[PDB]
Amino acid sequence: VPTLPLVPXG
Amino acid sequence: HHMLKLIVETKTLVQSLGFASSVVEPEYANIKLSAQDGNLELSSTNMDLYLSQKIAVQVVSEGECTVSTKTLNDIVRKLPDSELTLTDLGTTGLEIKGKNCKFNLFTLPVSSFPAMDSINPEASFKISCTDFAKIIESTKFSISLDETRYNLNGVYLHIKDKEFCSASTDGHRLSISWVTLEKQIKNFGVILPQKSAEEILKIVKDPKNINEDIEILLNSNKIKFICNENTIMLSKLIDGTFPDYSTFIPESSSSKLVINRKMFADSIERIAIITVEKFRAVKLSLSRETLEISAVGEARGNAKEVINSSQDKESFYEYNSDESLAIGFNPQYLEDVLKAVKSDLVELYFSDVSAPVLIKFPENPKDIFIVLPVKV
Amino acid sequence: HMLKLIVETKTLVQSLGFASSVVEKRNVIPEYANIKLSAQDGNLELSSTNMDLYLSQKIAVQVVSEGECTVSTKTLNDIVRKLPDSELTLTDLGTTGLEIKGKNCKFNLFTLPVSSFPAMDSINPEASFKISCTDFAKIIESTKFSISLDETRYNLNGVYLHIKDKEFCSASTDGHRLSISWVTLEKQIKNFGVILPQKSAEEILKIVKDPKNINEDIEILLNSNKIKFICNENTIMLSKLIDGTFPDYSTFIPESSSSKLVINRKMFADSIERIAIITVEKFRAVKLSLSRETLEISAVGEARGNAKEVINSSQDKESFYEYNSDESLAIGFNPQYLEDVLKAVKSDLVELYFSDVSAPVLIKFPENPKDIFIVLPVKV
Repeated sequence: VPTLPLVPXG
Repeated sequence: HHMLKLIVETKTLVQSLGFASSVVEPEYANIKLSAQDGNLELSSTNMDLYLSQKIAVQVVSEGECTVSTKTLNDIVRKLPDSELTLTDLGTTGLEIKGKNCKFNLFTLPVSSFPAMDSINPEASFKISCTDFAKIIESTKFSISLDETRYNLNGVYLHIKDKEFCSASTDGHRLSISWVTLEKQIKNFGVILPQKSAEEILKIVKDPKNINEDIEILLNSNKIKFICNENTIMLSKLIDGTFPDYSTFIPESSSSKLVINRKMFADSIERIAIITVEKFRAVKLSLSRETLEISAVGEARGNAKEVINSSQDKESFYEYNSDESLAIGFNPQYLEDVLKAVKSDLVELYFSDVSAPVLIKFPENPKDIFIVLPVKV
Repeated sequence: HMLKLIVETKTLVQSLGFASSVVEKRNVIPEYANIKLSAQDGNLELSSTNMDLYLSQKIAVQVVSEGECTVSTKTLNDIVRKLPDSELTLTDLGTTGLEIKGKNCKFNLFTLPVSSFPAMDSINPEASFKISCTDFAKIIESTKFSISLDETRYNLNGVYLHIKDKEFCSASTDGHRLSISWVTLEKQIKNFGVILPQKSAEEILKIVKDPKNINEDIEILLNSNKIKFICNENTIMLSKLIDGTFPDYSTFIPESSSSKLVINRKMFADSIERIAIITVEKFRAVKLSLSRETLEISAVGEARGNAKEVINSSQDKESFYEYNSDESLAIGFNPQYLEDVLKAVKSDLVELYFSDVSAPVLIKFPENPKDIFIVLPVKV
């Protein structure tokens, strides 16, 4: 379940 | 002497109380009623939001009072009269009077009711209510509900060149919707809380407002909406930095699906029935000739629907790649996008099974949606 | 030897709605319920059962192969409700489960060991009789609202179905009000009196009220611990009965009165409902200030306010008010208990027979001589 490259959390 | 007394059309008061009710979401909430210069002004507020609504009434005597929002709402919705008389009777209370029925509501001191905060704005501009409703409708569903990630718990309202844009993301999907401004506005970027976005959207969508304009005034800390002159909402803004979402938009694709939007949404919803919570996935097995939408539910069963290639608008399916692609999605995230824009067809732009899908609607060039796949 | 049938989708949806409805219980999630599907002799029988109820429904289908299987009620319900086809094919394929097949879609639902699903209880009836579904629906509709919810008086947690001479009667009470409704039987039946649980009463009411049943008949078969309904031949519900005695309600019906109110039913109910808005929980009361010239319906709510509606004497049907007394009477009621009665019978007018401020009111509807309601007042 990949997430967007948000770097707090992803 | 200076006691409020007015006659109001019941249907109009009922509508206003509906909006006043939903912004303070209850027994402690008070509504301020102010009769002055031919209008009734109804104010509702809490820590985040302040709503003022003016409606035309027959002002018999000017004055102000405050009462329970919920009680006033409950009562007015049940009176059969087409017009009501509201009269502040002092120690008797606020009297709501129809032909055969009288309610007295205890009043609370107006001195206990706060005035709307002043705003000294850094940007001010006007757009149609149709355009504003569009950009919130297309972005409110992909706000983060994770109250820890506070910079994602709203919609990012920002300027890019001449475009006024709203963006939202929760880490699994991104929604972007914009409209062109005529004026040259200073670049800004602010995060509007989810609740404020929901409430202002209902206001602009009201039949009395949807064909008119909305003025937007903001600075770093607060935003003010003046909807069709007579409805003003002041909202706090979330202190945070919205991510640079531009890099999240795929710039290229290796395959493209064009499909009837309603047919696709209904099939996804049907196939998703068999899935289980925390395992919400549907598999899209794409080919030129067919799309198979399938899913599995542990200890429940499985499901498969076959969509055949078709040039008929109502059953349209076109996938112009020789290679087959099997790619999984959380069905809720596809359904959210497909519900957001009223369009005959929808376009899905793919790369590999791990790359996000870019979703566009053909006649709607200022709405863009990005949804991450899941492994299936 | 495995089930295969073709069924009109709409009729299966309807049957699954009743199968879903009947098994709902407190803190019982609808995910656990199983439904047995049995195809034989041109029909599909759908059976649902829990600790309290058994429901069997038969619907006509094209039986391709006779057989039985059991699946999740909720999953089968949720799937069939979203299929657009006018007909579906159901096929038990064995290890891959029950296949539900439409034109473009196939669902496979895992089946459960069909030997695990129990068959309906046999009943050896002590009494059996038939009445019209219309007559049965009436007596349940007029009494289900005043069943007690207090589980420490479990004998009052249902409707008392009983025989009085040639009258088949339902009574209910919660200690605050009494509702009685009956219908004449053609045959003399052996006397009985049994207590049908609230949930069973609500579910059989929905079944008899269905468009396909409401004009037909229902057979009732009972003994001291179970009751069986056969509604229009093809729907069978078996219910437990509550072990208990029901009070001798006859002594609680006022035999005399000192004033009588005749009033338009809908006008009265609407006014009570509006005035009740101002009340709070734990003092749910409206005051009726009755006189020949006017009725004032009023209420108070602590820290909220108060309310008053005035109803004027009138001989017009739509606003009818007549109170033929020289004396005034101020008497309080729980508005919900009045509204419950006023909503139970479709009538232009309603009659209320009063004594003093502490005595119960007797409520009757003028063209409905086999429905009687008693409501105790509250202090106001």
